[PDB]
Amino acid sequence: YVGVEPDANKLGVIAVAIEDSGAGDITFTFQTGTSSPKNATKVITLNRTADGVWACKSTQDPMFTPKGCDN
Amino acid sequence: FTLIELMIVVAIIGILAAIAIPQYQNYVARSEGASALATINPLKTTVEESLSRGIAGSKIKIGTTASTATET
Repeated sequence: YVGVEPDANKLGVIAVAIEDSGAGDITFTFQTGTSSPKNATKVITLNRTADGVWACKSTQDPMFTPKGCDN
Repeated sequence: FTLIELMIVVAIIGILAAIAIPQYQNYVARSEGASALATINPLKTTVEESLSRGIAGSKIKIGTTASTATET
């Protein structure tokens, strides 16, 4: 267990879904009512392939997307 | 009482009148506009802060009701 609650960050919940093959993603979905309207219902995904390659994908606006995460 | 006494009084009454009264409604209108702007200006802070904290725009109302965690 990662040691934190899904709602530890009030901005949104965190979901960890890793398959047995090693492929999976870690998502942070901003929740309406606790996040700014621009970032509401947006997802930041840390996708991991079965080969162990980590990539960051974000559905936010390109201006608001943090560095190192593709949009 | 003499007629010269009363005529001097009448003349001074006329002189004390005729004092030009300048326009004054412009001052009142400008003060009203300034008061309205100063009244609604701080409401920008409330709306921006509530939107920053995630409160829905439809939940930002006007009134003295105690604001909750979801309503402002």
